[PDB]
Amino acid sequence: HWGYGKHNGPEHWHKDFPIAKGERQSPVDIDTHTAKYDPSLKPLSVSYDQATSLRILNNGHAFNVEFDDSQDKAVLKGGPLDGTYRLIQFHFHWGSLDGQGSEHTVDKKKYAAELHLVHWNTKYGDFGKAVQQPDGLAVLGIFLKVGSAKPGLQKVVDVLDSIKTKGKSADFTNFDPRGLLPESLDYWTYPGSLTTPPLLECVTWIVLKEPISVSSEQVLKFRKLNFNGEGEPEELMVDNWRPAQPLKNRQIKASFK
Ligand SMILES: [Zn+2]
Repeated sequence: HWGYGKHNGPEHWHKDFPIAKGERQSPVDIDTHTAKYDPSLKPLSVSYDQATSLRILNNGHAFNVEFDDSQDKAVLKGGPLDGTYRLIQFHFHWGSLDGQGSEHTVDKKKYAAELHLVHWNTKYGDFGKAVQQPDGLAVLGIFLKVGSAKPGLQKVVDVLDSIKTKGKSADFTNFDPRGLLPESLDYWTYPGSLTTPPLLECVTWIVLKEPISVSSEQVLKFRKLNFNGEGEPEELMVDNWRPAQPLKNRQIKASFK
């Protein structure tokens, strides 16, 4: 029964998930001045040409676009990563207003939303095993600002009416996640966690410097989703973001000067 309400939101999670107060929690504020350029970081390799999207699901906290991860079809390699990480799903976090919604912040700036492309390390065989390992996941985080529309997002926006409430799913084949990537793959990276319960400390975060732009109409459609099930009282799915957590004994590295 965790969520984003007054009574069950991020400040309460630690009671069921004590790792909430752990040493490598996410998100964090990215202080651009203090991040260190690491000239030995490699370019990211994003290989999404063979991606197979399957379905979109409202899970009561966000919506997930799920992929076939039973073969190396859509993978992330390079950068800070050793080995091959398969895309399993992406989802967003967003606000009730354009001035909030992201999980990571940049010099304390909040974006309207944040996209998370979630990948797991193939050496661990499946996602459930990967989340038990300190190098199990790689999450590509991309900020959204409101401005021009993102054409490559529109297919997602259009299906949202069919998954308004918790537990609803819809077929979602042939969606190309390359259409959600900014021009530049410059990034920050640090070791962290899932940003929802169970908050496991299994993620290498790769946060892109360059935001993508989406339109006010597109983000409005996100805000018409519901946290609740059909036939339950309507609560808009907004402000499904965890705030910045203490950096503790971590250094954020930059791939760029
Ligand atoms: Zn997320």
